[PDB]
Amino acid sequence: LRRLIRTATSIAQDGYTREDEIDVLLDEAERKIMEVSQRKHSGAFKDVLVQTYDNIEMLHNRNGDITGIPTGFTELDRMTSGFQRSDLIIVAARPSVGKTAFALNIAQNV
Amino acid sequence: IPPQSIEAEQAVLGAVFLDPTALTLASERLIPEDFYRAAHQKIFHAMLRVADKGEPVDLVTVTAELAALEQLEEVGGVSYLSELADSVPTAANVEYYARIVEEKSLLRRLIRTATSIAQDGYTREDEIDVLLDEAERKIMEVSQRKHSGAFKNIKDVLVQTYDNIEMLHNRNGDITGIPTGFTELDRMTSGFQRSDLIIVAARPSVGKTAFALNIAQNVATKTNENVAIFSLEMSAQQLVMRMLCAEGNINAQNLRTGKLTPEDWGKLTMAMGSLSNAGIYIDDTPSIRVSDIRAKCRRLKQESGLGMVVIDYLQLIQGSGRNRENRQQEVSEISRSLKALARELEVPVIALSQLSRSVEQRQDPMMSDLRESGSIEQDADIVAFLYRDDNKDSENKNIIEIIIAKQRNGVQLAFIKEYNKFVN
Amino acid sequence: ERIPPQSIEAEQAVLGAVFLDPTALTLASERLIPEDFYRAAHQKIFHAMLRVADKGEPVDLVTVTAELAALEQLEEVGGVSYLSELADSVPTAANVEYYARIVEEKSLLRRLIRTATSIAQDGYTREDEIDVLLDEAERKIMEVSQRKHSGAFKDVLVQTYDNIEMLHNRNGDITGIPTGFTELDRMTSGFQRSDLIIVAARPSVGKTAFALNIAQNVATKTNENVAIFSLEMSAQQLVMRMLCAEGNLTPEDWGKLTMAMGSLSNAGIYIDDTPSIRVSDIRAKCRRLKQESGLGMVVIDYLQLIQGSGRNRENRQQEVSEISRSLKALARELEVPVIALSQLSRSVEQRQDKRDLRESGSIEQDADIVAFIIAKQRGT
Amino acid sequence: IPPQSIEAEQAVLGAVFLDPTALTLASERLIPEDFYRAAHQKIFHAMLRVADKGEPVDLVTVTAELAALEQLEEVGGVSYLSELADSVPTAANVEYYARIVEEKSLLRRLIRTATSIAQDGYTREDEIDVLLDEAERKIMEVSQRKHSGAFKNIKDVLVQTYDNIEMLHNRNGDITGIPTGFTELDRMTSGFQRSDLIIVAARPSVGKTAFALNIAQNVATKTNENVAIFSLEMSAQQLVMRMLCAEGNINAQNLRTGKLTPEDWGKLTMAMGSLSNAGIYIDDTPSIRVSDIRAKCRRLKQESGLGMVVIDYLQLIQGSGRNRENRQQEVSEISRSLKALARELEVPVIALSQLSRSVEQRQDPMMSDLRESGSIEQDADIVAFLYRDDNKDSENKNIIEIIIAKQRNGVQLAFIKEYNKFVN
Amino acid sequence: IPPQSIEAEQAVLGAVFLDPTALTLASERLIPEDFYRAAHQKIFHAMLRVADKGEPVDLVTVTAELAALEQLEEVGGVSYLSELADSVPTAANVEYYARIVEEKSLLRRLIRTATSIAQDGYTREDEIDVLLDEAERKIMEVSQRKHSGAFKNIKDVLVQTYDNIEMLHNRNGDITGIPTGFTELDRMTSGFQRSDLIIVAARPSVGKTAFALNIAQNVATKTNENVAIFSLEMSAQQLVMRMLCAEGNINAQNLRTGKLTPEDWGKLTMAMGSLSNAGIYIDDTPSIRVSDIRAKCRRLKQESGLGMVVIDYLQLIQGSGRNRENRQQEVSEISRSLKALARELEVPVIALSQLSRSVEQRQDPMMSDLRESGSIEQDADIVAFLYRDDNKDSENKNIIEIIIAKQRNGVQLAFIKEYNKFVN
DNA sequence: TTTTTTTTT
DNA sequence: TTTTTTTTT
Repeated sequence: LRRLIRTATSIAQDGYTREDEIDVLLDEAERKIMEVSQRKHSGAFKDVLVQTYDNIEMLHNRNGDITGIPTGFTELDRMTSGFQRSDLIIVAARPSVGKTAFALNIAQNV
Repeated sequence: IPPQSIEAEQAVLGAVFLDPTALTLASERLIPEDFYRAAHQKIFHAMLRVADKGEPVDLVTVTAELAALEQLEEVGGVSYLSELADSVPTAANVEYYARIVEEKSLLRRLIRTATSIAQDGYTREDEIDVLLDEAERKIMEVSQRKHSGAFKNIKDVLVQTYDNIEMLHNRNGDITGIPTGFTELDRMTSGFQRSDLIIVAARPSVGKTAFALNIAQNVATKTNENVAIFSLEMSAQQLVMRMLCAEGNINAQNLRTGKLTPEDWGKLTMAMGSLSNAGIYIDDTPSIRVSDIRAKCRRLKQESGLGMVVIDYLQLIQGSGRNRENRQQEVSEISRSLKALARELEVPVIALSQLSRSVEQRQDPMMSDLRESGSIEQDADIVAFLYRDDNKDSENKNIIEIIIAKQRNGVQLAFIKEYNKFVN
Repeated sequence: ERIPPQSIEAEQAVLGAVFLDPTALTLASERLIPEDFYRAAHQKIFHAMLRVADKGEPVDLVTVTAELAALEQLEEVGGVSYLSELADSVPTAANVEYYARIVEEKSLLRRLIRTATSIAQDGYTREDEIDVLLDEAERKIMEVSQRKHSGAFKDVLVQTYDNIEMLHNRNGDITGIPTGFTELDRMTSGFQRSDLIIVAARPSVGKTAFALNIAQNVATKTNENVAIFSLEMSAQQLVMRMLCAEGNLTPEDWGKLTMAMGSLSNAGIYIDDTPSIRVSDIRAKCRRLKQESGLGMVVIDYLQLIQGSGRNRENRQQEVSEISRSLKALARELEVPVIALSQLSRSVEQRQDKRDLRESGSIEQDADIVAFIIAKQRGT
Repeated sequence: IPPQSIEAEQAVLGAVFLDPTALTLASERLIPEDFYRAAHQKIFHAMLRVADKGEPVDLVTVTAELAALEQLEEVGGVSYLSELADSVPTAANVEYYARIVEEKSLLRRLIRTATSIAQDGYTREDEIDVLLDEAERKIMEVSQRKHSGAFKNIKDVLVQTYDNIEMLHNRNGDITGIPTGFTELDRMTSGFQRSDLIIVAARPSVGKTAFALNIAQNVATKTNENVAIFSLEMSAQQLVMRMLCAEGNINAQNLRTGKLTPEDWGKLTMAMGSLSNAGIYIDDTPSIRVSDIRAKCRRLKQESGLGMVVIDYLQLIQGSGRNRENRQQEVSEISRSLKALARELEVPVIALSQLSRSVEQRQDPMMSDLRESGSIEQDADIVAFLYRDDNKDSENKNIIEIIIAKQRNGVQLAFIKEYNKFVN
Repeated sequence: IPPQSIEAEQAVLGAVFLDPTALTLASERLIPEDFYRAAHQKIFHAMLRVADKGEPVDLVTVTAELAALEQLEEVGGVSYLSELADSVPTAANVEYYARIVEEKSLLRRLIRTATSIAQDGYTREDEIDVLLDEAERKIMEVSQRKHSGAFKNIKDVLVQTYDNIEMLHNRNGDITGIPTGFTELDRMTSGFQRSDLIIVAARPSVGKTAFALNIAQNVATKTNENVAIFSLEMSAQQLVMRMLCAEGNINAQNLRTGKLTPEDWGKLTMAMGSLSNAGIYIDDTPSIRVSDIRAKCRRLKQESGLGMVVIDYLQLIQGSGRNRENRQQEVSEISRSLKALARELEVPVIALSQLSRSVEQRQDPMMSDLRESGSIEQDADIVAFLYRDDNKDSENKNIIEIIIAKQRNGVQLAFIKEYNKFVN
């Protein structure tokens, strides 16, 4: 609570003292409050074997149920059955293989 | 005192009475509650209100809206609206004014929202998880306010893209600017037009020095405009040796060597003839200031007749501004005066943004490359890049490609290593 | 309100100007830097001015009044009232270049008097750095004055025609300095006066051999007097080397040796062998010499050793340059040819072991004749 | 108060009354207007005036010149000239005094000329180009004042050069110093003479340690003078192992190994015999101070009989002076006491300036090399350098060359790797 | 005021009345004259005196000794001895107290002896060599006072060494702790006993992750205790993929690939079966604090049933303590709570101290290796190291060796690369 | 240093 | 800064 009020007050006295860093401040103002609160996991909704069973099914039948995002390339369409929602995807590579080619690709067929 | 800017604020309203287009832009960035002075609140409120009703934006109508509300004697009468119309520097920048208004408005919130957190920090000392949660929510809320969301939809890009390709093919015409003896570019350029800050960029191997010279050059032979060449790196006669080899088709090596024939003496004796009647004005000063480039360009126009200005790579120009590693800014200050200079002498200030360090080291072009060099891209009405790669079979040459990456309202040349020239 | 040089009124104009037409700024900015302005309010305002510039925002009564108030100096820069004042002040904006020009002048004069006064207060405060001070006292006044070209006397095609003749006939008219080697005698027709010569090479090819060479054939066969400054050896090793090459122990040596000595004895050469040297003494002595005996040449044995600047913060480029330039300068002052010797090593060894004109910053600084091998002249 | 130095100034005049040669030198550096005190002005003026007229420089004559002018009671009478004659430390340094006078005189001008610039800075505010120009001229004028111009004409060098070669060939004679069993050098040295700070320098490979030892050594066997050896790097017996191998012609390797024969035992048993009657005085102390080198050299002379002093490389001597990287100066302080020591014990302090770092790293000698080491060259009455290069055919040896680069009033040795010795 | 520590001092005496064993230790470090308060002097004097006479150490006896001397009413009577008995924190640390007493005692001397030097510095100003000598002697004398000399004689080491080897061979028995399905270790461990801070360490190649898992694993299958796994580096299911391959004998590659057969589907479908009834509790949180490891271990024991805790390499645990490069200490603070945790949940906190940087870089184990990691060795009741080296002939495996370097009251496994498991 | 970092081809 | 180095997955 003390350090909570301390940070909040930082922004305060700040807002006035930096009338020319609006983009900045806002971004670090978020930063500051965030840095006082984090510890463990959260989410939105109120055993791993299961998850590893649900996983195996997906590996077996090569099926699915209620969803859809066609990579436009069955290769990938097969190894995902759709680029799931809320997922962070990454494609790394060295220059000239078409990192951007690919990027446009997907979004293109999508 | 809360962030605020009457001076900016009142400048906004006034912008609207100076031209309705103002309001459109304004409404994009702010909302009545963003202005600090109450008066300005109602007056904006009023304004956008009437603009909605179809009623065009102007003094009278709002006076109306305002009166209608029982708000005139409140916001200081038309007398102030009069003032308002006076308070702006120039509508054309109405955006900025508004922005500035927006900011001072936003910071208010970063502060108010924060201050409220502290008060609650002390009060509800009976459920802190909750406290922290909303302290996160609230803050984020402050950031998502700047009326952002300027996504350039694909439909708008395509039309633009297809309109760019149609002009591409419709570009069959008669030059109306300084003719560039290079039909390909010429067909694109439509003539190096006057008042245009012309920038052409590339990598080492001096491939650029040759191309500018050859322009200014073919420009001095055919057009009757006078040309100026600022080769800081290259000297007076050093330069002329390069065009003499070019106009006469001499193997300059044969020449530097002095290994000249009797027919070569001719070509040699011949190239000169060409320029004798030419109009080429050089300056190889070590490194000059933009302040001087101006005095000499300007003075010539008034003396003989200015037409072109080819400065051999801008990077090497000395910036009067403040020193010790702010080149991003340094260039920003000078490259910006050049654009200001393409304007005064009503001529094309062709410049060659070239390089050594970063381009050569990238062994194994486009906009992001010169953008590193900073805001030259904005001032430039035309940006062009030179791209060439490096058979054992003779009939020795090398096809260079011209990739112009920009042009306000808008190629290929074979190169010659023996005479350092350029051919169509 | 106080009194040294200052044209407050002009300054007010320039500021005012920008306000009246943004363009004013960008023109002023071609001639003035915040520091230029006499006092604080202005100083910073022009700054704000200059500041909103860079951002990419259009400079005008708002962005300045905003930026200024943004960098909290507004109420004491004069506040909005004084601001608007300078503003309503200027009536137009196309003379500004004038007032600006004056402002600058004031700037010069002030900084002129400021530097002069530096030396002053200095003379008293450093009674034990006489050599030093003098050298940096020059430095200081020089640093306040330079901009564009000058000379002594009150089209390039021509110069390129005069050049071609020299390349053609291989002739000449009224002048003379025999390299003693037609090869060179042919590629110059004489080591022209006021020219800075350079001969770069790697260790053991005879950079010094050559040096003595020229000066040798120059003082022996010509009435010209050559002075040589050697920094890595004694007046003996040199002269020994000289009559050593002039003579080409047994009796044939005694006779050939005496012949050389008599011939070089009558020769007029002048040497100096001091540890490290300052370009300024070189000229110091050479000016007097040229007035006492008169002479037409000067050979330097590798300048990298001419630590003569003073502060010592520079690479192989700055102190080497200040010298190079000071050299040329020297040559022009004396109206004679200055030939120096320099060294390369790592580059050439790099290539020659495994199996150039860039590796010599001095020549890049300011010489109009470099030689390996020639590479600059105002072929092989 | 303007730079000035009465104390120095009056020291100058006095130098002249202490010896006319003084005036000559003086006139080289100053001019009457250089002195600060008016009195000294006239008195110098007077002096050089009479020296011109042929009249030798002295008290009486000037008193005359002075009186003649109506200037005596002015410059304080002879009484002061008396004083004057008293005011100097020692004429022999009259140069310095004068210099110091010159400087204080020159700075005056750097200040006066400058001050005048500032006054004009404010006055003529009506043509500044001109102002700047003369501000450049003026200043430069200040520098070109130190009566420089000491060009050693080629005629003077040659005569010197030929006189050096004649003494070279006339050097056939009888030693008058400590005989060095090395006929070549000996013919040059004419005998390591007493009161001489003797320095011999070179590169690594310890090629030096052997040569000094072998000297002190051949010096201890034949001459009857006593010798001292300061091998800081090398230990007591370590050193003796090196000369024992040398005087007996033993393959020390054969010895360190203990791989000695019955005839070898002899040579071995023999070398010792030689030195038994010899007079060698070592000291291998880790690193001593010049203060100690003195107490032990000096004490021996008074006890037994001092003659030579071979200190194994000076660099490794500890300097009592001030620390942390001023070796240029450090050596300057100690190397200078050694020269002071060649004087007290009336003996030759032979030292070996050697090296490791800079000499070895310069893989692929002369004065500039040790000059880096600093002012040893000035104190040394004799400096010598050892130079040796590095056929598969036997009769195994290597000819080393001795290049003596200096000597107040003034070779080749074959080397032996098997016994680490030296032969004529 | 002289260094002293009544608070410590009186804590010492009291330690003795709280248990005679105290005196023994005490006499090891101090001597009556070491205590500062006179009272404590006599009281200690008295004490050790009676302990000598055979008379056991206790309140009465000393009261006696003391009275006998005519010293009671002096040192404040038994009343204070009463107090004395009260003044200690806990005898078990009596050493420290004494030490602290010793120090404050020693510094006294560094100061007294020094101060006396200064007084003499001024007095005998008539023979300084002598002065310096004893100034050296004296000081050294101060250092040689700490009753040092704790040489572990070879006889004591050997007996220990032979007693260690006898228990080695007598270790044929019935487990009384958590059975580890690894007969070799098991024969050594005698069962991973509860309340034991268990540490196993090694180099990269993840060779460790497999071994802990396989333990916790074989522990979850057979024993009926519940197991916890803290693989910070490895994720929830990532871990389970590793044991599923292990319990079913599946070529996980075959599996990650999805290249599974119908019999493989079995093994696959089979491994799971095993764990279904198993009791494995993971947590792959990025990096947690010791404060959390506690809340979750502790909470489970109370909920279901805690038995083991395998945290996948401690180094990666976040230390709440003070930051920026004091890991030596950081680990010292957390590794120490783990030992405190092996105690609370009456279970074995097996940890794997592993590495990347220093171990891998040492290409070309024992205690000194983890000691660099600092004081884990002290807290650990058991430390074990894994050592494996890296024929082309099949029947493909690799024998790993287990080198347990420590155990309060106290192997070899073949490894399987195809399933990442371990076999007896 | 009583709301503030006044040079060096 | 009237015996003293209060943040930054």
